Amino acid sequence: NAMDIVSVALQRYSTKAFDPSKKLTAEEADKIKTLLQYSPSSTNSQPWHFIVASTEEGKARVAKSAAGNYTFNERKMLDASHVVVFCAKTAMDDAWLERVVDQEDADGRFATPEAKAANDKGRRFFADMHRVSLKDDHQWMAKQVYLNVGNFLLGVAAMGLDAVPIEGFDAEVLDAEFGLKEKGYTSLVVVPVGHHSVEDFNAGLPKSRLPLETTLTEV
Amino acid sequence: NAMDIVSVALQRYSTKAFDPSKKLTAEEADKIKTLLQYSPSSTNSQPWHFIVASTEEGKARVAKSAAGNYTFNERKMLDASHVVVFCAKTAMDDAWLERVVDQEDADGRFATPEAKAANDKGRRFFADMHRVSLKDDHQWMAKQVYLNVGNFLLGVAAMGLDAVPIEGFDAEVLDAEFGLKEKGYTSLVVVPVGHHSVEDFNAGLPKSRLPLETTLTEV
Amino acid sequence: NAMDIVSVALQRYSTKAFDPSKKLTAEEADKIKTLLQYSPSSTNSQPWHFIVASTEEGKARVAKSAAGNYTFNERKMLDASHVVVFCAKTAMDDAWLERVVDQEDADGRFATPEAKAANDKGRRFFADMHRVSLKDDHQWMAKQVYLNVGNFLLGVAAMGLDAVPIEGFDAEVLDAEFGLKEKGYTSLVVVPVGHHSVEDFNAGLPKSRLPLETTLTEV
Amino acid sequence: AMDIVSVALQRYSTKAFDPSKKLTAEEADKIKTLLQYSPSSTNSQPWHFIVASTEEGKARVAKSAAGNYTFNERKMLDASHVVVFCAKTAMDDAWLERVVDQEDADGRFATPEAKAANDKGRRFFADMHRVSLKDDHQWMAKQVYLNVGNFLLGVAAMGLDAVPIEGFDAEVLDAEFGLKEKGYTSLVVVPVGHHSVEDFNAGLPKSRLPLETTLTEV
Amino acid sequence: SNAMDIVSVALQRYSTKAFDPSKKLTAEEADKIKTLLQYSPSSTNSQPWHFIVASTEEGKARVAKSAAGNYTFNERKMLDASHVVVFCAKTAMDDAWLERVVDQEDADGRFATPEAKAANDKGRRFFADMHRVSLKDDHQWMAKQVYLNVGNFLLGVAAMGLDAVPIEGFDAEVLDAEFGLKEKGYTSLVVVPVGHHSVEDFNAGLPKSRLPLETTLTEV
Amino acid sequence: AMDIVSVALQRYSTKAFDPSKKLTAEEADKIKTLLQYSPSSTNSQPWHFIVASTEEGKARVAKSAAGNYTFNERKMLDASHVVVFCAKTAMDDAWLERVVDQEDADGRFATPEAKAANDKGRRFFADMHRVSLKDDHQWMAKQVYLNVGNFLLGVAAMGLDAVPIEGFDAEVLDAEFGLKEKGYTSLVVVPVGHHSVEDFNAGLPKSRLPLETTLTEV
Amino acid sequence: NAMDIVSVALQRYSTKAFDPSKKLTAEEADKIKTLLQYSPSSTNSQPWHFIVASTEEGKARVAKSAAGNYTFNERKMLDASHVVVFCAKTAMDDAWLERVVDQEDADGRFATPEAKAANDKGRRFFADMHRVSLKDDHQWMAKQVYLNVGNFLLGVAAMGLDAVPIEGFDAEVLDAEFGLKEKGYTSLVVVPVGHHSVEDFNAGLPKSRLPLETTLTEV
Amino acid sequence: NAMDIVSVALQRYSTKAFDPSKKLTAEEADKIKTLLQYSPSSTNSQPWHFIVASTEEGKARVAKSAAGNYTFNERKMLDASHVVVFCAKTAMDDAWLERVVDQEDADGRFATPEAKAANDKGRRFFADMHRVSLKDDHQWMAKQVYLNVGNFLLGVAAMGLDAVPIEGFDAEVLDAEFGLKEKGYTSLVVVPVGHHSVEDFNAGLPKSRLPLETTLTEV
Ligand SMILES: [Cl-]
Ligand SMILES: [Cl-]
Ligand SMILES: [Cl-]
Ligand SMILES: [Cl-]
Ligand SMILES: [Cl-]
Ligand SMILES: [Cl-]
Ligand SMILES: [Cl-]
Ligand SMILES: [Cl-]
Ligand SMILES: [Cl-]
Ligand SMILES: [Cl-]
Ligand SMILES: [Cl-]
Ligand SMILES: [Cl-]
Ligand code: NA
Ligand code: NA
Ligand code: NA
Ligand code: NA
Repeated sequence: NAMDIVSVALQRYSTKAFDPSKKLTAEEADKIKTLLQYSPSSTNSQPWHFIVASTEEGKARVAKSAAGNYTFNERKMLDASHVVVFCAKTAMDDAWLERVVDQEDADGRFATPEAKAANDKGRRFFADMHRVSLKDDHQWMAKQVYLNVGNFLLGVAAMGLDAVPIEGFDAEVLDAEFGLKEKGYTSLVVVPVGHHSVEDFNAGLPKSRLPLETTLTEV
Repeated sequence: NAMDIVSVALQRYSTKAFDPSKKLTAEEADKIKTLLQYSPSSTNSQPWHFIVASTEEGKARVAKSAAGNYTFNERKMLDASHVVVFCAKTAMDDAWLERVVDQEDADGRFATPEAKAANDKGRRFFADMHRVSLKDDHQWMAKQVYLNVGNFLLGVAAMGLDAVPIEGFDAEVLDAEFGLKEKGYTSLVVVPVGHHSVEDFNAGLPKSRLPLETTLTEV
Repeated sequence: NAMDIVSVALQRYSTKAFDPSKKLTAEEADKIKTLLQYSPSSTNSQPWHFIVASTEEGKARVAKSAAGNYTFNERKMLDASHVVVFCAKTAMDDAWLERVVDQEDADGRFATPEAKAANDKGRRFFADMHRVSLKDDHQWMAKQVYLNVGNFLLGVAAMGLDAVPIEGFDAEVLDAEFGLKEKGYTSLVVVPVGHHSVEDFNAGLPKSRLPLETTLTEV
Repeated sequence: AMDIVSVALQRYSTKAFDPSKKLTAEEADKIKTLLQYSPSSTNSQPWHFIVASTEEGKARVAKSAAGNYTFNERKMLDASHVVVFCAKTAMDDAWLERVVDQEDADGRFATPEAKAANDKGRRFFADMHRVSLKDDHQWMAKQVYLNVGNFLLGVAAMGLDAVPIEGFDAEVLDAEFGLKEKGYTSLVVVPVGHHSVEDFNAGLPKSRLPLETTLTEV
Repeated sequence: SNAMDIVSVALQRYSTKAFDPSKKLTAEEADKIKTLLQYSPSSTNSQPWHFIVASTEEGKARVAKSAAGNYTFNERKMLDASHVVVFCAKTAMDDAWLERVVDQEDADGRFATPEAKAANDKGRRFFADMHRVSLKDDHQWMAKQVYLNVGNFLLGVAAMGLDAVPIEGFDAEVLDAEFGLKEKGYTSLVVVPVGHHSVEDFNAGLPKSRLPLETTLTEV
Repeated sequence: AMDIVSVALQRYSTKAFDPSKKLTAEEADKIKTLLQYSPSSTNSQPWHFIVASTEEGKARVAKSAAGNYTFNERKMLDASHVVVFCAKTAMDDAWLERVVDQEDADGRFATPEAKAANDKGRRFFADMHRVSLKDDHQWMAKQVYLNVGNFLLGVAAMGLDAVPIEGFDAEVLDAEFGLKEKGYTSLVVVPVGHHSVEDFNAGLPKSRLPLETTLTEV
Repeated sequence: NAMDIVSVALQRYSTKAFDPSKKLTAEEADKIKTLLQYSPSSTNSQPWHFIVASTEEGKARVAKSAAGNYTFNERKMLDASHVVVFCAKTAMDDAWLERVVDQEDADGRFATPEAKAANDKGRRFFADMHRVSLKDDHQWMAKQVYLNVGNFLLGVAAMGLDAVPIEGFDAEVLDAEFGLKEKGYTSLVVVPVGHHSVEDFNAGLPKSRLPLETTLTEV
Repeated sequence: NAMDIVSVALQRYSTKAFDPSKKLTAEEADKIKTLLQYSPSSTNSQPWHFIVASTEEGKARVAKSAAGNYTFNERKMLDASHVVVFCAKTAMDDAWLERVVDQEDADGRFATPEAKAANDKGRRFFADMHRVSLKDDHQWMAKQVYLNVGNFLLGVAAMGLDAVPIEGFDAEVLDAEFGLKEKGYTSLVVVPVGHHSVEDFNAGLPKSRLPLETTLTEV
């Protein structure tokens, strides 16, 4: 019980081994989903999908993505209580842009149709800038997914849970395993969540970061 | 909020109108820098730099990146107490990889020479996959920065501060203003941090997100 | 008249006599009520009441206020088509403050209860400042009434109507005749509206104003 | 023929101004014309205006946006032109003589008696206020608000955005422009220009109490 | 200038129900109202009275404390008026006060001889003893003199263009305590806020009402 | 010229009246108006007045000046008009009704409810005296003195001379006019007229205790 | 009560207000009449008459003389116990001279016929000087009356009574009211006699007389 | 207080012969001066002067006025102890009117300048009425002198002294001998005072006065 978020930031770490017997409570499982849902994103475009594998059969399917050049990650994926796959939309399409603004409307953010149209115009200006002008909407959406991941990592830490972000996995394999390409998504980061085991000596190591003198300019 | 982080996630929003007379305390200024510094990143590569503008002359320089299409963002850059520019490295050089491992060593993460070397090899395994195999290191590093942004936005919300993530600025202009190109960095996101004014009306709107039924698959 | 309003400002004048046979159309009569209603006021507190006299009997009641020392204004009050009495609330009571914000809420200006509450709070702060700290709530509310008068005079001119503000009337008499003080109001300005009589030469006298060299400072 | 009612139904208080949108030279001349040609009791014109259009000028006015009112600073800096409305602090004889002489020079009086009669007629009213009621200061401040009401509807009709600000420190503002010594005090600040795409209020319906409450027809 | 039209003033004054706290008395009006309190006549010129004039915010607040309890409806009138007057009567007609009054009349030069002064004293003491010894009446007798003063005061301040209201609805015990009156030998009787009515006072515009002379007056 | 403090400082108790100087018909009406329009608690008006102006009249009043108050006879006889101030002996319901009904007839009540409330308001105070304190007799008496005070100042302001007399036999006066049965009792006699050149109190200076003693300022 | 006539002279004064309830005793009433009777006068000529009013009806008749300028003297005459009017004869007639000497003869003052006739002649010596030579008997008699008044004022003062000599009355009115002209008299001074009222102003004032250095010469 | 003054009135008589060996004591001589001084007079105007002869030379000067036709009075004037000449003013001058009121003021009879001024007005009224309206101010003043005489004769009788009022002298001679005319006085009555001689048989004669039936009307 605190408001001490910096203590959380200084105490969390990348979990290198989970205790396969320590599970998220029902409520914690609810919270982590809420964290995924409520992350911010450019223009609130929410260009993403999440898979939460919580069953042995589920994590097993996710785990298959580690099979080739990534076997050293398999254990982490199988031992954690919950395993989240962060996926990005493969394209930013009119239908999604409409869905977003229509949801904002249903949530009651526009007092007039003029306000709604101004919101929609603003969003579409940005999105067109990426798909049409810059042709970088793929990496634009991926960046939003990573923003979500940063949010999530701190969020689960604050809940007392352990996690580790994994980029080492065959995305082509994982995508196919869940039919993501057909559905319009591509997997980007996998985050197993649970509690560390006693074999995780990373839990007892000092945190390390480059000094502000290097990474920070005050102006 | 090292506990009830979900309430924080439900209560935060993008501020548009900052009160320019409500500064961060010296304690808070230090904490935000700590959040920047302690963000996770793939292999703890920390491929980033931050500019924190807190003086009027400093904020005005950042604000120049908001000319043209982004004039509406200028006020938030000017009136917020502190303005953070998130920058990514332009290329993952060997020297940066050496610097990260040497720092992990100074901080006491490796009880022996071989533990260090193992860590180094393991980091370069990933670095080379991006630098050599995929040729996507620029994007790879920019995603680390967004993870940082995500971590930051939640952190500052937990500290009771108001913020907004701004993509609406001219990165070219900003880079030139701070000589980032020659320094090896490029700006990606600007985040004004401070306290909202009584006129920041986004504070009176409910949050809107897509339902889980759409964005979440449980297995 | 939307657009060439300056010409309108330079055509209008303070009518000295009205043609008693020229009446506002039913449409014009609505317009003028809209003008009264939709005037701005500090915090939209709308601290006012209007009597619009349009019948022989109604006008004669208002004209009583012109019966002693102000008989030079009696004819304007009797011959004009519609005579409007502008009245200030005699106190900014809690009920009114509540009435105002409930109306804004009904009109859809508040997305959340937090928004309604913040608007209520802010308005109450200002009201209390005038009643309690400054003890100038009467002058404050009378000023909003005069703001309304200004808006009104220009407004009816743009409609092609003649009008004149009258301060030469007995407000004690006029109040008593309508029971204004017991209702929590008091009369401030009377404004006859209609069309000027052929005898009113002033309709084509040159406008006279102090030069800007005297009254305006540009910086 | 207007359509002035639509102007009244479409206008609102702009809270955020686009700092890059300026009045045209012609628009800027017209707002001064509006200020100047506003009505006032006996045409006493008991006022002074400051119009700030430079960044130095608006910054000076903006000092008054301090303490509880810092939230108003940004309006005053971003808007194209910021108008400060000021009332005279006392109705002096010299001003009453100035007005009537200006009317005379403008040819409002066919004869010397017309001038004299106008002068006495104004003094009848002036004296009610400064001798009998001793409220001349409040009386003049009211004329200034009349002007403000005139102005707000004027600029809306020109297609310009605005907002009337009472949340500023009049003492600071008066001192910054040395108004007390000059015989004036500031009352309302009206930033004028074009609203930002992010102006919240432009996205909100207007709200007024219904006529059933505020209007009595007889 | 014009003759004093006092009846005109009687016909215009009224009991003010709402005061404007922005409209203060002038400093000359302040001194004059105190002269009115002083120069009121009284039986035998016995001046059995004390006056509290509250002009400050702290001052009016102390007085307004008397309006708590069953008289909260009088509190606002006591806070909003420029000046508030508390009329108090003496608790006893003591020899000391009799002596004080007769000596003041001497110092003011009303007596040409000791024989004039002594007769004046004897006359006053007769009346006083009749009330305090014989009739057992003195408190009421003195209270009447204070009410006479109030009547003089109400008409007076009206003539000066001021608004006032006589208030009997207040807690005398409390008011006395607040000012340690019992000890000083006085008790509070009437409170009179003085100043100017606000536009909230609709009573200022109401016709005056009085029973017709045909009921209250016998000519003979 | 209306300066009422000047009146206060100039008025005094007249001991000797000029029997040849009468009030004008208009002054007689005016003093009646003063009696009538005096203020009183809740406007309860708990009083009756006898105005003796004939030789026969004043003499009937003068009878109350006997025994110890023989020196007051001449004042009552020599004055133009002699006012006897009387209080009700009891505040009865019928009088309370009469007052409120009169206020109603005079148009002081916008609604039947306003009238009812005025009634309750008065009875709130009446009952505090009638039922609780049991001091209504004295309460009304005090209203009469208020009237006396108002009257003394008024007639002085009219330029008339007067004196408040308590030195008379009230029982005798009451019996002479049948007051007890009518429901009243006499409290104060005030002769009104003009002083004779042998009214020497007119040559004495006024004397009051100093404010230093009688006034607390806060 | 021992005789101290100078005390009486120093204590007496003109009473202005009489107590109407204080009467002379029957004995005092005889005594004041004895005073009037036994006053000296030149040659014992006694050229006088006295009205003594003791009834309300009586004094009212005398008080009529106090009108116009002298109405202020009415209350004295009405309030006093006894009011005395001193009247002088209007001519010295032979019948009166005869009456006086016959009275002296009846009272036993003359031892011989010569004595009586000598006294008669001697009185006429003086009487004729006045009514024949100087032609001033009117004044001469009126002087005797004033002599009587001086005797009287001091006498009643010695009796413990208060009084005042009134010249302020209309003699013509008083004369007519009593049919004095026809009777051969005229009124000169009125002296109310009785007891002062507690409100007699003059009773509390010091006597004032000019100093002897001014009024007296010693040789 | 209640002294037996009537007895004095009934015992006094007009001395016909004085005992030249009997003198007033110094105290008696002070007293009679007081009697002269303290006499009342109309408006206290005190229109008089007194010469008191008590020496052989002084009495002889007064006695010159008895030469010629009045030698029958010579012995009284020479044999008495003190001889008082009563003189009236020849004119009531503003100067005297002023002296009187100023003396009343010095004696402290006036509480305020208002009182003094009224008294001075009242007196001047009366004075003017005599000197101007009636033209009888000589007689008016002479009457006051007689009043004084009457008061004196009873006064001195009460002191146990003998006296006699004398009119039979030559006032022209008496005036001349004391330069009275230039001083503004004229002599009116001479009153020798002392003790009668054994030879004055008149001391024991019955007193004679007309009956009240003739001289007094009671109403
Ligand atoms: Cl679950
Ligand atoms: Cl944010
Ligand atoms: Cl105009
Ligand atoms: Cl000018
Ligand atoms: Cl000027
Ligand atoms: Cl609105
Ligand atoms: Cl609004
Ligand atoms: Cl409506
Ligand atoms: Cl009395
Ligand atoms: Cl005869
Ligand atoms: Cl007289
Ligand atoms: Cl004789
Ligand atoms: Na500029
Ligand atoms: Na719009
Ligand atoms: Na009547
Ligand atoms: Na006769």
